[PDB]
Amino acid sequence: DVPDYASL
Amino acid sequence: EVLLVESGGDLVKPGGFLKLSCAASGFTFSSFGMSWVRHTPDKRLEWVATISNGGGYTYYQDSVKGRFTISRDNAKNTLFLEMTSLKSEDAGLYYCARRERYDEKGFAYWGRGTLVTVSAAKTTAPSVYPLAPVCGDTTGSSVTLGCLVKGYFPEPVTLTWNSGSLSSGVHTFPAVLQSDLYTLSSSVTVTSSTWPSQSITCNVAHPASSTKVDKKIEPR
Amino acid sequence: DIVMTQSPSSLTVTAGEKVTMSCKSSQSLFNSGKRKNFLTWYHQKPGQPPKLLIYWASTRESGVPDRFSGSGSGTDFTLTITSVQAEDLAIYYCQNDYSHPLTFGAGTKLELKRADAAPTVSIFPPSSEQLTSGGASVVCFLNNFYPKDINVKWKIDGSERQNGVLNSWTDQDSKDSTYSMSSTLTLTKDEYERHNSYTCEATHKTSTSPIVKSFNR
Repeated sequence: DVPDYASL
Repeated sequence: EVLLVESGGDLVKPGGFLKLSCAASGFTFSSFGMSWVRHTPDKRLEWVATISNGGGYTYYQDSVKGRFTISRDNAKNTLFLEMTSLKSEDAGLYYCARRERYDEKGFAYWGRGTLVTVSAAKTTAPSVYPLAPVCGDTTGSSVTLGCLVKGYFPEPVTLTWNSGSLSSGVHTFPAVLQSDLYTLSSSVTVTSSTWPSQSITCNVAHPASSTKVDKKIEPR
Repeated sequence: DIVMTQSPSSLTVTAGEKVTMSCKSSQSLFNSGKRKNFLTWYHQKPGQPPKLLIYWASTRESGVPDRFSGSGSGTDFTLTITSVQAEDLAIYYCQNDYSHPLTFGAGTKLELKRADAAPTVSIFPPSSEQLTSGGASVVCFLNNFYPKDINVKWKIDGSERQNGVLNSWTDQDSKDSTYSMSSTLTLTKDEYERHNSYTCEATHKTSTSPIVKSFNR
């Protein structure tokens, strides 16, 4: 599971 | 090829709930995050929610947070959005779009859309009114007639003139909603040689309430 | 939120023209980890989903024609179509994809230029059908005109009428690029029954005076 690149 | 196919949109009364589905073919579903983007009646696009590829990070548009919930079932290649306490401002066409995990480039894969409508209105069947003139533009070359479909719910109606025969010089203006009811209007412009000799009929089927009405544009 | 501003709202174009449309974002979209500005241009044609055109402010997706160019940095990003062709007419949206929430601009709509054309105004009494069922909608269609801008005024026995008016406008027709609109004024059998002379008055570019259309009863 990986975060969204837009989750800054 | 990548495919995303939405299901679940329907007419919901405000406050209720609906649950949408999107079905992913032609990629390793499991490797990619997914989002639901909404297309409002006012034509605006709105991001609604994102879920990461494993399911343990879920991002929500602040107006949706609390009420909607995005799930996915990596086993059945399906993404979901359970939606509760639907405000009228939630109606729209909902698109699942793939999230570009490796390319970080935006929404390159979109689905087709499922339409969510939210209103407490009741299914009302239209009144089709024939709109015939007083005189053509000086009894001249053409005569423009119209048909008025007042007060129906829900959308749509299909209006044709003379069963489908007459398709040139028609204008069907979009429907406008006014206190739970719609109104639509269509014009047809035919040469004065045609009407009244030829009967021009306006036919309106409102599938949603089992209404098929046919109106002859009668002068007298 | 990053607020994305797309000016203008509409662009009138003819094919082979160079067009340019703006997108401003309230915060820079520069993602320091990829060194890219995270802005994506999309366009959408009626019925269809958006289609991704340029991402990272200037990189062109594959399959997107050579004519789309994107550029800018920080807060001002712009899209250019150097030889707009007729199949480019759609609404163009820019999107922040740098940080959550993802925000889309309002859209810039492309429309085609053609010659001015003034409206064929036509007015209609209530139908008996209607007039029996308690109400009266006097309809007035104003068809096939260009530009988009038309203004329509109702007047019952010489005075202007505000309320009771529902208007609806077509989008630019594909055959001839001309708009149309209906204005319908609803009143009661009774309210209509105590007045004569109904007028529908259009005011359009192509004229200094109103196109006035009336009926008496």
